[PDB]
Amino acid sequence: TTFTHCEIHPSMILGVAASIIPFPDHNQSPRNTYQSAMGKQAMGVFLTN
Amino acid sequence: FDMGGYFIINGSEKVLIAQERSAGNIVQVFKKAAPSPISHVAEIRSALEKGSRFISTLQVKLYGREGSSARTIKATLPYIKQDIPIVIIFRALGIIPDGEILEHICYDVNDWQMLEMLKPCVEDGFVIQDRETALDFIGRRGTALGIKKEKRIQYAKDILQKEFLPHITQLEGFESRKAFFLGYMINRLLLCALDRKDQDDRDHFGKKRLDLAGPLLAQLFKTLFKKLTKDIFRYMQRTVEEAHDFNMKLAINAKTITSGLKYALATGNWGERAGVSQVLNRYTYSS
Amino acid sequence: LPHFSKDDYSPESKGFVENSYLRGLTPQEFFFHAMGGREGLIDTAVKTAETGYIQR
Amino acid sequence: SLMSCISVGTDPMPIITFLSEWGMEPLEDYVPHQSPDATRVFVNGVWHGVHRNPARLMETLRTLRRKGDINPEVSMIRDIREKELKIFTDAGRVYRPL
Amino acid sequence: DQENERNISRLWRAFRTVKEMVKDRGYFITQEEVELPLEDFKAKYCDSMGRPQRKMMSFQANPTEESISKFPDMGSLWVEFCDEPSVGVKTMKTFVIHIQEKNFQTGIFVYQNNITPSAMKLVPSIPPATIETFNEAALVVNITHHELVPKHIRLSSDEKRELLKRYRLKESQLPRIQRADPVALYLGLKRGEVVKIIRKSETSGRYASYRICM
Amino acid sequence: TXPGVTXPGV
Amino acid sequence: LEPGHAADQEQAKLIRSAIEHTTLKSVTIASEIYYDPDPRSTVIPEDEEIIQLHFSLLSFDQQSPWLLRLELDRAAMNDKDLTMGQVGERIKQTFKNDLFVIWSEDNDEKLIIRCRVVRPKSLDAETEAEEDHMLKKIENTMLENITLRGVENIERVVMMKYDRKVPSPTGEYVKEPEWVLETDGVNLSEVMTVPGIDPTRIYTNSFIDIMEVLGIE
Amino acid sequence: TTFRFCRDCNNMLYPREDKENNRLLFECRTCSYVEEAGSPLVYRHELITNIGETAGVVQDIGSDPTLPRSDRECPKCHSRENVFFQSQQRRKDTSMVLFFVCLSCSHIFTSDQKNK
Amino acid sequence: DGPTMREITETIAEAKKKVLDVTKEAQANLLTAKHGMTLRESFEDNVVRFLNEARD
DNA sequence: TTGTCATTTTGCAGGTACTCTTATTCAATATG
RNA sequence: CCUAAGAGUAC
DNA sequence: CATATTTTGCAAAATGACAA
Ligand SMILES: [Zn+2]
Ligand SMILES: [Zn+2]
Repeated sequence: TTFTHCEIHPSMILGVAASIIPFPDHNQSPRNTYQSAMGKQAMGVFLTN
Repeated sequence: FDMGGYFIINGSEKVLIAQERSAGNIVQVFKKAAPSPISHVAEIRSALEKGSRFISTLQVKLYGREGSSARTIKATLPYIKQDIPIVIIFRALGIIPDGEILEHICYDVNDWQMLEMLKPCVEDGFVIQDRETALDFIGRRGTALGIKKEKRIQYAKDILQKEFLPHITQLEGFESRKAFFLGYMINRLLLCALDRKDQDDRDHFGKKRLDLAGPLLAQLFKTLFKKLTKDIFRYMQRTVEEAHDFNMKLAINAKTITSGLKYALATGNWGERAGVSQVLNRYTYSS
Repeated sequence: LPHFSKDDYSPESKGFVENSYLRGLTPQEFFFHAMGGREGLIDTAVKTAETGYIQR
Repeated sequence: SLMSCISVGTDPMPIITFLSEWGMEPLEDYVPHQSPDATRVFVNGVWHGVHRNPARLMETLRTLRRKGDINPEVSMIRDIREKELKIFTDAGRVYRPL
Repeated sequence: DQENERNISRLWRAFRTVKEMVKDRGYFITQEEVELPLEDFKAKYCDSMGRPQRKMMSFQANPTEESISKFPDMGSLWVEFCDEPSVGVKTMKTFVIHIQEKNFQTGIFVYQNNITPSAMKLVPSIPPATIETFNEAALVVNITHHELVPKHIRLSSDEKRELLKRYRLKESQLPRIQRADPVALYLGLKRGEVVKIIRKSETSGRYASYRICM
Repeated sequence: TXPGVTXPGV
Repeated sequence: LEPGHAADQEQAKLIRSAIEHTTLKSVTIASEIYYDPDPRSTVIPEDEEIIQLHFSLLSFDQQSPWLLRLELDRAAMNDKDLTMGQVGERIKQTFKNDLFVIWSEDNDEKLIIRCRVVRPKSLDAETEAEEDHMLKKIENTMLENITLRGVENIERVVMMKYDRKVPSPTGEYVKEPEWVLETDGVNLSEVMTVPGIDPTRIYTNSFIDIMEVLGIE
Repeated sequence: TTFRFCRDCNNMLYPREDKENNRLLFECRTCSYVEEAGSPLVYRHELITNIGETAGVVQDIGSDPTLPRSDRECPKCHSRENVFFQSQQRRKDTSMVLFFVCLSCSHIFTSDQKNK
Repeated sequence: DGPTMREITETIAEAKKKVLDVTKEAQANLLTAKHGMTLRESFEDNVVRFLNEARD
């Protein structure tokens, strides 16, 4: 007990692509890397206009 | 939902990828391999933000391996063909006595190990006992080789004022500050050589800087506007030597800045590096 | 990590993941596992390039 | 990362004035023998002088940055073992909130 | 005297390796001389002062009947040991003239440390006499007994002709062995001569290769 | 070395 | 090892000591240079017993007043079969009579080696000033050039217990253990000639050395 | 070694042989300042350096939050709380022995056992 | 099941206790360096071996 | 009439396939 | 059409 | 007004002496 700061939330260490992964802490890390690289190739609605 | 943060060049959305680089004005000490004669090298990538924005690399190298006896420390000054011994630099800056030099280098009297490791430097520099002599020595090592003997002093003064540690100052009268900084660099080098601190990690993210759109566009515009103002000066010289009339519109060429910025943003290359500007990916929002 | 004190050589401080994938990894264990996986990926790329050259 | 930002750089003159006001010894008249346990103060990698009471200086710098008088992007590091005080205000530094 | 004991032990090992080398070359050396014990060697070739003598350690060998039948062109051989650590021009000259006047086609010089390059240039004497120099340190351990070293048998000219004829080979199409290889020095190969190599293969029990000296 | 990583040497 | 001494652990230790390279740098705790006006008495009370043994047992008027003192490590002399007499003999042999060397006994509390460069009969009015520098150079070369024991290019030797298949006299192939030495660094030519080992069975990772020592095959 | 400087021109002093008294004499190389010698030692070379392991200790070392705390006995105050850290000598062969600084007395004591 | 998870946790705790004891021995300098490696390398080797056999 | 040993310069190339998009082609002063 | 650059797929 | 030109891994090969 000599802390100077506190993390706002640990899940904020992740990036934009890795924040989509559900339960990323229950996965082997290369799988998380694969999903991070592969969700950019996912198909959806890029813009409303 | 569109977030912005990108340019539209010729109707194409271009984004500037943040370019990573090593931070400037930080002293880093690195060990060297066995075959090399220098064992440890302390270097600083000196640069000034509010000036010419030029990179001048000062290196302080410790010659001789662990088993070697002649462990002389030498500095690589810019525009000098040889590695000048450090004590010569201290005497050139204006610190003649050996005790004052060692005080500027070593901050602990009891640290006799550093003094023992540093004695070869003063032994090497004993031949020069005067500031003017050291300045003449540096000028003689000067790579220009187009200066008379009595003006070599001035040339060395210019080297030690406008080229040696620019990030500290460019004016005169701050010799003591640069001498103190050189002593600090040698102190760090000797601490690393004495196995008191590990060599600096090049991968430490706190030693890295990310150039965003701001600094990148700033340096590109600095180069481009320097080109434009040189063109303005050339036009003024041409129109005054030919005694023609002077006009502002005929002087300025906005095409220079416009085309330069548009070319740097339209193509990946950043000049006149590659892939600095990339087509914004619009396959998905997260992309 | 800045979440440990200086000179901590405990298994948790230097990358021992005592949790299974079923239980889930703590943030520090998650980061250490990420470092291990990054090493694996880099090794894979280097190995495939080097093996191609050697095979040729 | 989601909450990571990059500093845009600020002018270090106000911080240098604060340091001089609060008791930073100028480097020109610094004699190491008379001040052995002096903390060297660096601003953007430029050794500006030494301070004899680094604890109070760091405390007041933290207070000023925590009330907004110093720009929050400015990073201040106190290395006790090395007896150094580094202040960085240049652009390109990546930070996160805590 | 421990240094003297180790020196005489190394000299005895070198003598054993030299005798083995000469016997392998096809000359008549009885098995008893090869297996000579340390005490007998110390009694014969070492004085009462404990310093071994090399002048009476040098010897002469002659080809055996089988070698003469197979190689009817090679005669007596001379092996010499030098006493002084460094061999000068005068001693090498005496050795080579002694070789020449005794009609030896081969003479092995065994030196202690080194040969002066001024004596190396005069090592090639008038043919067919050949001079081979060996360092005692290199002759302490017989390399041919190492399990990695397979069996080497020099081929006669008729055997080499038959080998080239049966396999339709030219001189250059055989595998090469350098004329500086330790086994080639051990057997005294000359350029153009082919050694048959007997090896214990693991796919077949026995495998015979051939290497031509270059 | 190599190249890369001539020789050495040449 | 030799087949008759394959399992003999102390013989394996003997061979390990015999081949492993040892330098003074791995043994000397520290080195110093002192100014003793006479080579008959010392100003250090600790090592006065050494001089009052050596001088009493035993010329000295041609010895430089400068002295080089080496303090060794007890642990270094313990883990390796090295003693004060051995290192003193090595120094005396490698420096001939040019350096007068004395050493404390092994049972003494501190391992001390005292060296003085002998003075040639020719008088010099300038070599006296640089005598200290000369002694420094001698200390430098004494740290690395000379070898206490072992052959060169042998950084470190370790001993392992392997288990090979040996045909039993009754006929079967039984598991028989042996002591085997693994050496960092390759000096195949010099190691192979060391007595007590099996010269036939020596092997090396560096097949270049095998080729240039044993042969192309 | 404890090197000393000339008090006339602030320069180094080198050892020098003497004949009249056969004594070590420290001399200046530029102003001929000459004086006696405090100790016969003129050069020390630490092959195994023991000092520097406790380096970096400062009168307010307890203010560092990253330094771990401990309740080990302080054999000058008998206080529990103190800070501890391993050897500061960055050689690869140094031992993992710990050092403790009491925050009420600033006395450094080790966890070694051969020394004790 | 529950008993197996409890036994696994007990095994991990026992291995961590052994690592802590080795750390106490090393920090008291009572640990002896394996021939061919330094003190720190021997300590790291022991810790890694204990953790690996714990996981196994 | 022969070895010796000890600094200063010497060349470089990085796996196999495959898909897509974007930009750019010397600017400008000068003579016919 | 050429060239260059960037992004990406399977190893 | 339009075309023309101004990061990485070393063992040697070579050099300057040289010493009588
Ligand atoms: Zn003086
Ligand atoms: Zn206390």
